[PDB]
Amino acid sequence: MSKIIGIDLGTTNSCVAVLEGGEVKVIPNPEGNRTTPSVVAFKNGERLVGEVAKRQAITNPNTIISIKRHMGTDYKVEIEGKQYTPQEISAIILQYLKSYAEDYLGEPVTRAVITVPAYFNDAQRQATKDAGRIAGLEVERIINEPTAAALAYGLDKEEDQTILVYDLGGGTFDVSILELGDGVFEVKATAGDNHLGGDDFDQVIIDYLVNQFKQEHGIDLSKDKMALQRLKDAAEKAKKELSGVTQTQISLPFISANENGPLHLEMTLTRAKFEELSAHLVERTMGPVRQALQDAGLTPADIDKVILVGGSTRIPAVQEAIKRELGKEPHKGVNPDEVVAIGAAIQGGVIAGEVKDVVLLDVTPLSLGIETMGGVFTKLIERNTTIPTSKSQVFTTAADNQTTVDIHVLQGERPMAADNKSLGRFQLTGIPPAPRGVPQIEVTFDIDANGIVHVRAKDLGTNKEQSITIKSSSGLSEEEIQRMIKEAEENAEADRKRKEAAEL
Ligand SMILES: Nc1ncnc2c1ncn2[C@@H]1O[C@H](COP(=O)(O)OP(=O)(O)O)[C@@H](O)[C@H]1O
Ligand SMILES: [Mg+2]
Repeated sequence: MSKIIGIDLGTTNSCVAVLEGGEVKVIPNPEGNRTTPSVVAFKNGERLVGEVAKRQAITNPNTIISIKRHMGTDYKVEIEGKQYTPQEISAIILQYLKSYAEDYLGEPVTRAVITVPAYFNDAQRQATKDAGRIAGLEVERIINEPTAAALAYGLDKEEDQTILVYDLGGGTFDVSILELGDGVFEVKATAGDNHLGGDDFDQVIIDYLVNQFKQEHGIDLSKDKMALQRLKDAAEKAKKELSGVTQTQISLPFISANENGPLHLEMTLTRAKFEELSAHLVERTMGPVRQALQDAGLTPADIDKVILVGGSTRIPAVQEAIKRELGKEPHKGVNPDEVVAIGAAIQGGVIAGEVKDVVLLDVTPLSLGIETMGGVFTKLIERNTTIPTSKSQVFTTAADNQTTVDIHVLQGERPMAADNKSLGRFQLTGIPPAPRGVPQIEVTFDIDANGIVHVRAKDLGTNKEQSITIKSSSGLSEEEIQRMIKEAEENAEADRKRKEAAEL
């Protein structure tokens, strides 16, 4: 039966993870990348999704970007006179992800756990549950992104605590305060900016570039789709490189043309210059963090953990800003581009891991024991004990100078030996003379997996032993077993038999 893939169906990107072995694995798509653009293009009647669709987003007029902003709305996109709902376009993305998860698994995947923003309403959720179904997936669970991220860090396996997840994606900014209470998360606060994301950090670069070009050649590249698409792609690639390097080259040869021929755009962009251009974007990120603290009635001190989610969280200036705002070192331990999908796959594994199957197990049908001074039944192995089993009890002599002890093995539930079934008898002889209660005879009952019991009596000081395989015709089976099992609680109370404190 199918696995439950974890799906992060994001505004800019989507990611799918699955639990295989005992580890969560992020599934690479057809071209080897772990995240695929959440965009669909209808070029020539063929539905394109992923990078191939994003590569022509500026160039192609019917290309659908961030359709997630629509979900749960009666919005309609029209391509060549045909209307599609957000559920339908979300389904296409959905179908892609499911497909490549099947390639990777080498088997059909028909179940999933889909992730959504903590603030999605019923309409919004339902729209993504419906998208899953259109795509052919049984949506086992709709969990929210902040929680999925917490799951990826295994926070639900820890002590009660307050968590702040700072989520900066390609198009939106979300901050959620989660309070873990006895392994269960609760969203205390939510705040954000649904128009603050990596795309905007992109937009600063693109603007700086076309302006230098506007003042150096009097040409506005933002008016040429082909030039713009080249700019968009290059502005994003440069932003990313600036996350691990302080200097980078934006090289756009044959970008345009004038009276004298081809024009080339070449220029080195430093981290410092990029940070300068986007400093306002980084500050717009602080308000939602404070409003969320206010709503929860908290202060940076009440937050035990800050978690980072979103690819834009990789930006050095962004990490330094929340580090300074909260006074805590952010957790980036798990890939911020995959953290949500990873938490969804853990939940999927948990759902898929539920077993309700029963296993047969042999247990002792009645209490087993030995007769003890005064006609009382002394049990060694209680009723309903799992076999194989082995129990040992040390017994002693009743009178001064015993030589011998009679081991009478019984099976039943009542206190006096006379009311139980006799299973066998043997005796240990040659016990060195000693005062009463001084010699130590260890009797051990050993039951093998087939229910046969073997009794041994061993003089611990001498090491001489005797034993027998108490043994079937072994006596009781069907009725007799239940007849005695009732009758013992029934006639209860010659448990008066504590009259047997025939004392000493
Ligand atoms: N190394 C990086 N440095 C800065 N930004 C990055 C890096 N890698 C990806 N990003 C940005 O992360 C954003 C995508 O965020 P992500 O969490 O993948 O998306 P979504 O909003 O769909 O959930 C994009 O704007 C991308 O350019
Ligand atoms: Mg996201």
